Amino acid sequence: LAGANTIIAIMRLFTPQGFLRTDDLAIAANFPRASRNPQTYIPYTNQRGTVTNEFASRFRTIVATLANVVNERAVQDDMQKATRSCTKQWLRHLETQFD
Amino acid sequence: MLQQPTGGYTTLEQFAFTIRNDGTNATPTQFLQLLSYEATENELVKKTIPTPETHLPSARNVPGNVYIEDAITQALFGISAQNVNAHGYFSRLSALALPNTSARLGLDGVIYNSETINIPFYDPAAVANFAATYAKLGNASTPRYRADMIDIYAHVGLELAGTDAERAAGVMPVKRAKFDSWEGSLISLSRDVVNWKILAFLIDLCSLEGEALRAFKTRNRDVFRMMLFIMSTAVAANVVNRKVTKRVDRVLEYIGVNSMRTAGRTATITYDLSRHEFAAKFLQLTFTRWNA
Amino acid sequence: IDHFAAKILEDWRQKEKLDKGALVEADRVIQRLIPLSSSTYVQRLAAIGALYPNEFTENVLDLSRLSTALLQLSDTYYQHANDQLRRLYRRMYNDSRTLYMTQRHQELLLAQITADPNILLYPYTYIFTTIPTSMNYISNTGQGRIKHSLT
Amino acid sequence: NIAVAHTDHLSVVYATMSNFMLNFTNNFSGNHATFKPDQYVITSPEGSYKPIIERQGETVDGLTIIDTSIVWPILCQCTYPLVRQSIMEEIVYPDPSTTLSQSLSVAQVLSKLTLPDAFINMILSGGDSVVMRTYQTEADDDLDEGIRMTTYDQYLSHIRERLHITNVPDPIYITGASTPDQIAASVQATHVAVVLYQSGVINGPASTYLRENEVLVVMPDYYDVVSRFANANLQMNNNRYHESVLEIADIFDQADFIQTSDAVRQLRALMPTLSTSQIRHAIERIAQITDVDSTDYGKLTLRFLGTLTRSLKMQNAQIRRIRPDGTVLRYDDQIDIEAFRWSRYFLDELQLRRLSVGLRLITNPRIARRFNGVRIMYLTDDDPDPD
Amino acid sequence: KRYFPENLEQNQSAARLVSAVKARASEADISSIHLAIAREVSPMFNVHE
Ligand SMILES: Nc1ncnc2c1ncn2[C@@H]1O[C@H](COP(=O)(O)OP(=O)(O)OP(=O)(O)O)[C@@H](O)[C@H]1O
Ligand SMILES: [Mg+2]
Repeated sequence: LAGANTIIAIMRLFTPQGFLRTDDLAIAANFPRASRNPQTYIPYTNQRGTVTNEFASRFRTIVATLANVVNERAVQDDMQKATRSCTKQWLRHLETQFD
Repeated sequence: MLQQPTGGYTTLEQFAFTIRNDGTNATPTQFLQLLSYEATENELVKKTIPTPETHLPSARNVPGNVYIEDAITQALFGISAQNVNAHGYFSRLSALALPNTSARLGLDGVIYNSETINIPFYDPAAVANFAATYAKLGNASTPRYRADMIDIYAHVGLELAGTDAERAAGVMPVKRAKFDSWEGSLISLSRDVVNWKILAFLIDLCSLEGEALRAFKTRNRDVFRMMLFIMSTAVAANVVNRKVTKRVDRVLEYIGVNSMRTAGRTATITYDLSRHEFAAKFLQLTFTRWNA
Repeated sequence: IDHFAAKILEDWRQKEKLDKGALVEADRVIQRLIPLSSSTYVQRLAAIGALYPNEFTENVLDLSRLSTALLQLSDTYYQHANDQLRRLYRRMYNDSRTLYMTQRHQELLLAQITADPNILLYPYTYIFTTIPTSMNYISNTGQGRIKHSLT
Repeated sequence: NIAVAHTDHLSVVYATMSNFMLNFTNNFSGNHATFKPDQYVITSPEGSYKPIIERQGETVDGLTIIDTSIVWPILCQCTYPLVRQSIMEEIVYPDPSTTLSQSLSVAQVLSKLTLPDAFINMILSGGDSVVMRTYQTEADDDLDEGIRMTTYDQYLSHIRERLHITNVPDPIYITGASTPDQIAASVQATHVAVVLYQSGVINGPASTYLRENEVLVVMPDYYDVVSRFANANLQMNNNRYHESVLEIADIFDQADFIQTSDAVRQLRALMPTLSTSQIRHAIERIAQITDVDSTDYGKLTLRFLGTLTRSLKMQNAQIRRIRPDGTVLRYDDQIDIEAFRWSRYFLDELQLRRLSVGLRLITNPRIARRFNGVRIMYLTDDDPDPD
Repeated sequence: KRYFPENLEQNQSAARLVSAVKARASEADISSIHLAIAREVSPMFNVHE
């Protein structure tokens, strides 16, 4: 959109990280299936590299974005000013749990 | 006593200077051929090098036979040397400066207080010419006599990277050296250079005169350039590698620019501040002899 | 930053007078400061400072917030339409420790070193030939609307 | 009456306490108007960073709250040896050793305390990797050959921050007007061989440059990618490509940033696929094996600290200042201390020098005695030779 | 549970944040978790809310 870029940006955080999979085995077995081309989304895939994980790293860019969002959140009260920075530390925690 | 040929001591096969490369004992010239230089926007112009001080530092009363070549080569190319000006045994070279001194400089690179048996040594006249200049390394730390450690590196660049036209001009673009590389190539290079018997080079450099000198200066240009190269890597701001289709090019930025860096790094030898002052002095003297 | 800026204004005014050929009682030939260690921004000020940009003489910059304009000026020169001025500014930015100066300044430094043989002056110094620019901007800070007569 | 005791006595105490070993930060500039502490963080490309200074709400047993009211006893109910003139206390000049030793002990603990983590993270330093497609631009190209490409997301998530650490200009965008020499200059300036696609069809000489030089184009997305290139050869095709991992060590090469020696490469080759959990388990094991020596003051400080280290990532972790605005700055050659430019995997110099020799032992054929593969065959063993 | 870093829960400035998290974070129960993973693949007939 012309001027709602931050909103579209944040909405992109919701985009699925998986892949659409045709139901090959169910088709071979001639299992009942209402769709002319059966398939289901798989929320995430196998980690391909030896160490890096695409899923975790995606959640990492997500919390980076969210920390930029929280950091730009103007507040008036001092306590709100605190909870902002605490919220940022907590995100930095969540990223490690997720990884 | 080793006789000095009509050429230098460097003409003798005993004093060959050769870095290891591709599994063989390569001459410095055939290493420097591997080098290639990307130009950058910056320019080096060479200022006149100040005349080295008249002073020869006192050779303090030292009973021992100082290992001088080891001290110098480790101060210039040594991987681990530091506080090189704390001991100050470089001054000892001025024991050799005097006419008819008892002291001898052995081929071993040791300054014996008196001639001793079964230790070959350089011709005393040659060493005297050599000491009359290089004893001044002994005052590399004293505040009055310190060399500039920034501008001098311009000469280094010109003497290394500089094309003959850039050398005639006295001004070249700051360059960025690169070469096909094996792991630990600069460490290994510097250690091949620490083992060089450079007092042979410096002694021929100070003793030879006339055409016999000039014939030396062409013959050993690449050697001097290898010493300059190791110092350059020692002072280079950064030393990266590049993947280049299953090959690697080591790349140092930048030739001729002393970054004054002192924090150690795996890629190359590092100068402590003392090694910087020393190397600056060494370059002052050596470039002074090289351009006369 | 504020210090370097005030000095750049002093050096530019002085050079602006020197280039008019007037005799000057300058207390020092290059009035501007040399960073020995500074951040990016001071290096930018050092660079446009040494350039002696035409834009100062035209009063194109506003001195009400001097350093700001100076920073902005560097931003143009960093990506300047002119190749020579761009590469010159870049080169000055990458060697901030060097003191860039015009040949005409340099001869004054020589006269100074001649009159006082043991005078100290900053040793790291490049001598660039200045790049001419033909664009004579009109300008006038200070109150008064312009009453154009359009052709 | 007390000003004499502060200025002429407390001041020398402050002046010596300033030189103590562990008092490492600058404390104050004397300008309330402008002072802010320098704000270092331990950033990693593949993790979230830790500020050193943080308002983390640990109170260190109440050390962080400040009772300003403390000035009242100072001005009004305390004696000082100088204040007391006329009796004469005679000033105390405490032995250095008692603090010095303490400092050493601490410095000696926290020195080796990180070693096992540092060693493993050195090994796996080149091991992070980006998925990349390799489209083939001509007939009879093996699937490894061809133009290489990665999504902008992968570049932003791995390659970019590592460029910021490596301290190089951001790689040039290619616009299809881009001459091969410009791409050449780009890779020369930022030593990693990477350029970002921006817009427009890319000319064929440039395509030959990107193919011959293994340059990694960073496509915004994989949508009709062949339209982006001038496929005059008509061999390159949207269905014709090969997905594969590309290790960070296979693009970066920097001696103190990312271990890239062939020995450690072989070690990574022998490794099972890993996870932060497995890596942490390895580190906990190496710690379990080397039970470090500790002076009694070191055991004391260790229990004071005194537990978890597990949270922070160390994949290519560096010390780098943040801006107060929150952005992580590049290493400034004229500000940040030189030691911060490359954490040397947080290993000591001698440890590196030895480490190289160890790589020489590891890569040696004689110790390479795990054998792979076998041959079932039904021969008689007439003349038994193992070889 | 692992919702907060040490020692953010103890911290008095974090109180509003911590109460926020605690108001969201449900106790784990195998049946409910399994139901979520299974709902992902099971057909829906009555529309979810
Ligand atoms: N005026 C300038 N002079 C020299 N280099 C510059 C200049 N502006 C930017 N750079 C280079 O770009 C980097 C800064 O990027 P960028 O310009 O996006 O942000 P900035 O520092 O705020 O500058 P600007 O205000 O021009 O945006 C610096 O590392 C510097 O090398
Ligand atoms: Mg003044």
